[PDB]
Amino acid sequence: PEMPLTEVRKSHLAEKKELAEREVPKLTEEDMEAIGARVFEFLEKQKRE
Amino acid sequence: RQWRLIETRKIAKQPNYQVGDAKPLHMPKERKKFPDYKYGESNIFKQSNKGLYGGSFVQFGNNISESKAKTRKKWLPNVVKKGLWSETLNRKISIKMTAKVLKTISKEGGIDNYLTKEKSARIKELGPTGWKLRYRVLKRKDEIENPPHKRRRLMSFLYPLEKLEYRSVGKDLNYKKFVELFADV
Amino acid sequence: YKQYFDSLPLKLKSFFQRYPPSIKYSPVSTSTKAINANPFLPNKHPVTQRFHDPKYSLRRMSDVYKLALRYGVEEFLPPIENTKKLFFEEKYNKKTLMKGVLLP
RNA sequence: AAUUUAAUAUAACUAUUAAUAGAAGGUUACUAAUAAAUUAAUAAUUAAUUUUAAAACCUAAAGGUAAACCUUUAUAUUAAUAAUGUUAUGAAUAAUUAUUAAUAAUAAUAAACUAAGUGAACUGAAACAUCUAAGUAACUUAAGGAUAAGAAAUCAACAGAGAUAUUAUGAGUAUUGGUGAGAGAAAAUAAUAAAGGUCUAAUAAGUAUUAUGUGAAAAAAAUGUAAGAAAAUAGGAUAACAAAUUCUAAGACUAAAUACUAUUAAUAAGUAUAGUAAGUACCGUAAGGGAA
RNA sequence: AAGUAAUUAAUAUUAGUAAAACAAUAAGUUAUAAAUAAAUAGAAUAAUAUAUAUAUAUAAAAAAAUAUAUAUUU
RNA sequence: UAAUCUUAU
Ligand SMILES: [Mg+2]
Ligand SMILES: [Mg+2]
Ligand SMILES: [Mg+2]
Ligand SMILES: [Mg+2]
Ligand SMILES: [Mg+2]
Ligand SMILES: [Mg+2]
Ligand SMILES: [Mg+2]
Ligand SMILES: [Mg+2]
Ligand SMILES: [Mg+2]
Ligand SMILES: [Mg+2]
Ligand SMILES: [Mg+2]
Ligand SMILES: [Mg+2]
Ligand SMILES: [Mg+2]
Ligand SMILES: [Mg+2]
Ligand SMILES: [Mg+2]
Repeated sequence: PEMPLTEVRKSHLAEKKELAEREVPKLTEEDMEAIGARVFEFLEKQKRE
Repeated sequence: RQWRLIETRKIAKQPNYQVGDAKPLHMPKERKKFPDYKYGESNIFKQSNKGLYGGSFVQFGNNISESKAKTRKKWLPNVVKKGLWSETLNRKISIKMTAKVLKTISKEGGIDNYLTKEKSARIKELGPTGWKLRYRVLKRKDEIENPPHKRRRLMSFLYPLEKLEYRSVGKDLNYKKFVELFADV
Repeated sequence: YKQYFDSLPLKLKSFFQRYPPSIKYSPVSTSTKAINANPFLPNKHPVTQRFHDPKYSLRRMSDVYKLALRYGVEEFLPPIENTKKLFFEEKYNKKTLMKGVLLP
């Protein structure tokens, strides 16, 4: 038989559930494009110098 | 500190048994009462399986003289028999403890508290006995918190009728069997 | 641009995926529950009031920063001000010489 | 058409490399059998995949026992019916047979490799006592196909690096030793290696640290007894202190290169006394030894 | 039925290359400079030691020791 | 003496 969860463990679980419920940070296409452009600019600058 | 002599221990990984699968050759008679303790049961200082030793195993080392003539000695922990009060169980529980463990118990403010601390270190330095004690306490706490309603009679009412129905078809039916049938329902 | 982004080293890419640059993460230590909580800083958990260790441990953070420096993607990473680490030319310039060097 | 040469077998072991995978003995008998399906290519078929029958007794752990035997009674109850004969007053009480439903059972399981516990001595030092041999042999326990380790309270040195693990150089260098016998790193650079990072923790206290007793020949991290902190404004790291630097313990997961066994393939300036029998004959009360 | 193998060190002979060798991924080992316990020192100011370098000593020499120099570096 | 410990039921 599985051992029951103590109070602290339950509270931690609840917190984790709350965290999950919130909207997750996800890397957008736009952000990637912005990064990629900056990288390209950096490469161009390196080539120049 | 570390818990090397505890967390080194490995136990045979039991395969998860499906309801429709074939039996193992040796199935036990009486069922498992307690949960499985992650770190098994100590296979060295078996003295400590019976008590709350706080992960304090026997050392072996060297007696060394003025001549530096080395001779093997052992260093036992300061074990002590001690009947300490459980608030949850409403009884005092007598066990072997290290003096260190007794000190920790005193610091934490009770024996139940000591048992139920959620840290992994505590779990490691509970014994198998300590783990069983913890389970007993925790289960009791859960019961206190949450009584069943916050069904048996209905079952008892239906049982004789069910038996009669069975008899009318042709077969006899016993209580225990009825209980087994209508556990999940 | 997308292809260039993809061509970035693995660790850096992973970091960008799981802590993206749209969120302006805090310079200072914050609540662990916060959305803008910096993964490089030790954030305090609001209930227990204990400082959690940084989500990116210090070595990993340093590696990520070096990768960003290499590919010119520093400002998209969250700030490393209040983590005590400086890096390369900035470190060289900003540091005070030891008491032993200046005053033997 | 035959002969020869080289290679290949159900039919040798050994070493290496590569690839793949993690596996029944005995006893004597009322001898311990099998049946099928689908798919492939051209009815029987061979091959692949799947299902299915039987299978005594012994091999610690149903209960015994002087292994291959004995005793338990699943060709059992318990109940419900049906058929039969007897007792006492259509109904009742016991027995036998035949259906139906309900109730439990079968440890022969590797060895090597791994981890943990305990831990010699011969021996070396041309003696011997610290030291060595050696955390070796051995015994004991526990796990997995591998285990262990592993994403820095790590190294380094004001410049920097960035899991693990194995090897080469570094280097027999630093280091250490009755400064004898002798023991001996790390950084760094190369390979091998896999996607190698990633949260699962409400961020860790009788814990760090201290005293003391022990503790891998150098290099600690451990540990019995007892005192015992701090919040990132902090904490760990070096005799010590001041500066600086670096990392975040007391919560976790992890392929891969590796070890061992077996199989298959290939290569043998290997073996015919390292070439298949036999762990037999025989020796011993026994552990055990062991032929031709 | 008895001087064998592995990991190393020092000599010698030959062969390759040679002020370089081995290795070529870098890294390393040996050589190319002698000293000194060690240190920030190190070989003709106008030539053979009568000069120079180092260690002792010193203002700098001398003094002991070893090393370095007389078209082409060994 | 509800520190400890020994015995009997
Ligand atoms: Mg048996
Ligand atoms: Mg001797
Ligand atoms: Mg003698
Ligand atoms: Mg030793
Ligand atoms: Mg051992
Ligand atoms: Mg593992
Ligand atoms: Mg080495
Ligand atoms: Mg942590
Ligand atoms: Mg912390
Ligand atoms: Mg100590
Ligand atoms: Mg040694
Ligand atoms: Mg951590
Ligand atoms: Mg693990
Ligand atoms: Mg005889
Ligand atoms: Mg002088």
